[PDB]
Amino acid sequence: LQFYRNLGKSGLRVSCLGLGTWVTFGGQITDEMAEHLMTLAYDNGINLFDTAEVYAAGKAEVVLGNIIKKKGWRRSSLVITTKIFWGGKAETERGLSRKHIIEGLKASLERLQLEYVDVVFANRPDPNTPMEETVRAMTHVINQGMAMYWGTSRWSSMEIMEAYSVARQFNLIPPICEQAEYHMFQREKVEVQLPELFHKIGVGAMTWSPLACGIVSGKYDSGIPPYSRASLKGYQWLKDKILSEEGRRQQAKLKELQAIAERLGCTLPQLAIAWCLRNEGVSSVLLGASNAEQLMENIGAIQVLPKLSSSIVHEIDSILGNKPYS
Amino acid sequence: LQFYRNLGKSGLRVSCLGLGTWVTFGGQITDEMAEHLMTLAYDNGINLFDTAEVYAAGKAEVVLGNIIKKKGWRRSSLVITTKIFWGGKAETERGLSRKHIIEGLKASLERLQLEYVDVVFANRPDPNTPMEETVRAMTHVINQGMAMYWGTSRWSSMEIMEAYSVARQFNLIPPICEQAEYHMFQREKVEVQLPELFHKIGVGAMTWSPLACGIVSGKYDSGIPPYSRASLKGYQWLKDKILSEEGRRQQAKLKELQAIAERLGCTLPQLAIAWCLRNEGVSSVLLGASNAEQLMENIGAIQVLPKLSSSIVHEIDSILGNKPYS
Amino acid sequence: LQFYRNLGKSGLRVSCLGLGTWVTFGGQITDEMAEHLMTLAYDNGINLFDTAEVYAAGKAEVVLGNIIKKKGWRRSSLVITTKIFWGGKAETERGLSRKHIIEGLKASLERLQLEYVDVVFANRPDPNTPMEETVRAMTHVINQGMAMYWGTSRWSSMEIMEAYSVARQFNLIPPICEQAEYHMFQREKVEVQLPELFHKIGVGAMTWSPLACGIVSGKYDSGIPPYSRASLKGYQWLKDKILSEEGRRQQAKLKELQAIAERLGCTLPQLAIAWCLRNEGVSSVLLGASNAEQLMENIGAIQVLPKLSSSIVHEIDSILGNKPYS
Amino acid sequence: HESSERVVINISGLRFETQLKTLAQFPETLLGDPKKRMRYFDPLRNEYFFDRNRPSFDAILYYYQSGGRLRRPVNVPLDIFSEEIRFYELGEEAMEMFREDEGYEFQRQVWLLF
Ligand SMILES: NC(=O)c1ccc[n+]([C@@H]2O[C@H](COP(=O)([O-])OP(=O)(O)OC[C@H]3O[C@@H](n4cnc5c(N)ncnc54)[C@H](OP(=O)(O)O)[C@@H]3O)[C@@H](O)[C@H]2O)c1
Ligand SMILES: NC(=O)c1ccc[n+]([C@@H]2O[C@H](COP(=O)([O-])OP(=O)(O)OC[C@H]3O[C@@H](n4cnc5c(N)ncnc54)[C@H](OP(=O)(O)O)[C@@H]3O)[C@@H](O)[C@H]2O)c1
Ligand SMILES: NC(=O)c1ccc[n+]([C@@H]2O[C@H](COP(=O)([O-])OP(=O)(O)OC[C@H]3O[C@@H](n4cnc5c(N)ncnc54)[C@H](OP(=O)(O)O)[C@@H]3O)[C@@H](O)[C@H]2O)c1
Repeated sequence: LQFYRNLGKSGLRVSCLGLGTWVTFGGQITDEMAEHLMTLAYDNGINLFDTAEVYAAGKAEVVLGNIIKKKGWRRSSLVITTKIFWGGKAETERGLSRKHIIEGLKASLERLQLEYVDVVFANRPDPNTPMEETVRAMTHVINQGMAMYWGTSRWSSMEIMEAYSVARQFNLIPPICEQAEYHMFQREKVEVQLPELFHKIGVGAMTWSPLACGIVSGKYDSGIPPYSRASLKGYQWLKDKILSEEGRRQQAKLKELQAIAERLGCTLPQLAIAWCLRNEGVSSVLLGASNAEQLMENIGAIQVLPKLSSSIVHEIDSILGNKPYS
Repeated sequence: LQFYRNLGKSGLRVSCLGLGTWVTFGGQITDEMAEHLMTLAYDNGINLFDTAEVYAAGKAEVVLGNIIKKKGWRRSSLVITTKIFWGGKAETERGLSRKHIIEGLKASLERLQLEYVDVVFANRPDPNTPMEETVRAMTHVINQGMAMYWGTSRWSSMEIMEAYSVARQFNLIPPICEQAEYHMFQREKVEVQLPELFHKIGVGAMTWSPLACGIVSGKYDSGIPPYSRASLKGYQWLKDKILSEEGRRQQAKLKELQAIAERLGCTLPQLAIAWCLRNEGVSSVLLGASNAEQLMENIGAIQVLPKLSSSIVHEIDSILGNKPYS
Repeated sequence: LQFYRNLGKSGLRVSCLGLGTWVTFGGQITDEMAEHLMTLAYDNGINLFDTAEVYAAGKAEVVLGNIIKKKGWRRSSLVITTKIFWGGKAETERGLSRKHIIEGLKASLERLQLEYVDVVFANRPDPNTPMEETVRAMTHVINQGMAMYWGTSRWSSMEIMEAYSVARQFNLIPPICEQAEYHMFQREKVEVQLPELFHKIGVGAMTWSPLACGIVSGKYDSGIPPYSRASLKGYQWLKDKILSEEGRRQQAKLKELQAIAERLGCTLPQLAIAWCLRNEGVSSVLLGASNAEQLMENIGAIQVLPKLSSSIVHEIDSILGNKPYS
Repeated sequence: HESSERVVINISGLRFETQLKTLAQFPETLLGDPKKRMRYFDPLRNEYFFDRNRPSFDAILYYYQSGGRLRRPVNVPLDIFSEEIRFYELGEEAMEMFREDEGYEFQRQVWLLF
């Protein structure tokens, strides 16, 4: 119902849908296509756009940076996020040390051609860097004007809470967001771990991959279509899990979920995305698209969100049978 | 008696009268008139000048910025304030989040052509942004050299006290001022709520609209004069309250207050302004004027302030009958 | 076994070997030789490079700064350290005051042609400057972006712990490293004093002079070879200790240690360097070299480190007879 | 959940500090159940606040630290300390031990008079 919503218990207002740049920007799709995909999202009210320094070895932030500069959109009207962890072959170019957090974020801002990102994420937990060093570094870049907020990604709820403690301990800035994978076949974290942190310390969730890299779309019940993500170089790992034992088992359950999509007058990608936004602890879902027909179809998941009854939600939890034990 | 006075319990010395820019600058009056009005106020000892990013959609700060640059006045001799809340159509361009407080104040400084404002206000309370985020953002812009002090506007005394708590909690900078409406027909806040905060935490009051947008001047007992504020586009709301049931009731009470003005050898606008400065908790009153004859008349309220006896103050509280129950 | 290792309990990853610039850069060896020595170290995985404002009266940081600029190495791939204490003849140009820490580090960054060093050290304890002033100054340059971390050098464990206390006392940044002399003839500090701080507050040790300025290499059992360090101007102090009473006594013990080198299929410099890295509290050993044959020989000490058995370690502690009483 | 994570409990200004594994020992109590105690959490200070009696909480926290020892302090009234045990919801099996340690138709009608 309500389109925009706060990113956790903070003042940053993001749209419930966001456009990511993994795989697509600077790799799968042309720059002319990326501009068209972003202009559609921006003209439809989406303000949240996600990227990382590891996507396309920096070419994704470059493509994203040129679209923003070309279209001339107001920086105040955009919510740009970036993730820092993998920044080069060298030893000191990876992790969450104060050296790479500052160097990596500065390098991303150069490619993005932006003075600051709205949120800077830790793309994964770094067991080599002490929590105090990471929190001080994240607070430092915020106070230096390179970022407005900072969040975590792939951190356990025990680690997110620790960063909140170290922040309160040394009068620093706690994290406000957590990027966790969340779709119909990955539910243990957002539905069990995170909601306790959303009510306790107010950390919101910005979930990624709502269609399991396109698996939920049902385009794989026959095989691996050409030009799809599974057919791409570097994504043999995805093709393995699709044609594996569990892969065919998931495709069978999508056939039943398809009937729920037709009954609700929508597609299956729209049902899966609307299924993610059904939680109050989910501040936004990051979409992915390689063509304009996919994007504006996935934007239509907002229509399906009111049509989600607890009877339907219970109906889907029976087809999947993966309801996490609370 | 004493012209200049401290802004609350702080070291910033403001004149008891200040010139605002709502309605007039960049809208009702020409830029050549605005320059003349400001030069009169500055040449008469007024150092406090008020504006906001919402007035004339940014044109008020532009006009104000050009007068200061043209006349070549010493920045050290001016006290420039600005208010931040409404900054554009977009979702992330409104409120008191760290994103808009920094972006909105930076944009105001660009239009003002100034490196910093002396005070930055929160034009209204923002129920979407946590208090800790707003206080950190206000402290951040102060430590970054974009502002000297920060205050609140339209906040309840419970919210102002909370910002003071969160400031002391995280070793941040508390607010020093509160802009509240205060005239003969709006008295519940400055005369009851605020004086407790002025003695406890020393938050001063910088009251606005001392003549109820010109109603107290008595120019409406016949009708809506041409070229006045009530006849302006976008101010039908004011014309409604003037010709309403209470509107004629207020005009009747001004007839009695007029006799007090003649008895004191002054006008009615001067009596109403001097009536506001009668409190120690009121650090300054923000004036408004569309011509030079109004301004230098309103400046004459300083003469009426010594002539205010407690017998006269009690006499006015009987005509209004709105003495707030302490 | 494991090449790179954390600098103490911090996130900065340094190689176990580092190339220093004392004596050599800007003094003993030509700039063309210094470039060749550094390119060999960098091409072999060494990222840690050490210098000071006192080495060659600033010419060492200049030579080091030109190599980094010429080769075009990524700043994110380098770990540059500098030490601040001796900065000129004047009275205010020495010590650990806030004046010289800021002025001295700024001057080093100018010669280094770098925006920041990864670590800034206090080259020696300053009994004239209060600990609170030094810690605030070290925290200040870190927060100003002139340095990433700061450490101590030649400080006693009682002083290092005090800096950690004053840091926790005033919410500042504690030190992460300590540069202490450590070779087969100087062992009381790294083997007794420091390991308590490495487990308590996690301060790592970056040891310097692993060959006693070349004494351990065994090139002095006949006399003072030409072009060596002992034959250099300004190093009569070294020539005195070599030909002194204890000097010949140390050369006699090197003859026995030579047999251990041949038994392990390595040289004596390699055995002494690998002997230093045998402690977990030693984060890195700073090498020194005047020719390329010395450097790539000393780099081979990594091969000897696995071949160090506790039987061999006990065998060397018997030849030296200087095992520090724990 | 038994994880050495530290928990700060503030009793009317008196600061208490313990491990989460200590409170998770008794999940049926107030401080032991994450759902019951979250109503008292302060995200600005990372602590749980209670506006209640201060001398009583010494034994309440030690009831978790010792593993079941519930002994009223010598300076806390008996009626006050007993009302604190019911707030923190230590349990009837624990309340009974505290009382033991403290020293504590026609047929039915004719049966009453006699
Ligand atoms: N925090 C992290 O570590 C992390 C990790 C991953 C992603 N992310 C962020 O989250 C975003 C999520 O991306 P995602 O790839 O996971 O998105 P997704 O929704 O899981 O899948 C997107 C992909 O599925 C296919 N697809 C999308 N819409 C479709 C439709 N309507 N019909 C049929 N196929 C469709 C497209 O692939 P093809 O057309 O190529 O088949 C598209 O590239 C990323 O862009 C990134 O910003 C974050
Ligand atoms: N914090 C806030 O939210 C807030 C809100 C409002 C204002 N403010 C600040 O406070 C200032 C107060 O402005 P205000 O409009 O409330 O001032 P006001 O004193 O209430 O009324 C000023 C208006 O009354 C008329 N007027 C002024 N002097 C007169 C005189 N001597 N005789 C007859 N008519 C006279 C003029 O209007 P016409 O000539 O057009 O009739 C003038 O524009 C603003 O400039 C703004 O800076 C702040
Ligand atoms: N914190 C401090 O106060 C402090 C003090 C000193 C040094 N340091 C740092 O630590 C580094 C240590 O330098 P160091 O001079 O002590 O190094 P070292 O290992 O003690 O000796 C290096 C010197 O020994 C000779 N040498 C080196 N390798 C050799 C080999 N394989 N065979 C024969 N001779 C060899 C060379 O001198 P010749 O060829 O000239 O004989 C070379 O200059 C310095 O560069 C400096 O960065 C710090």
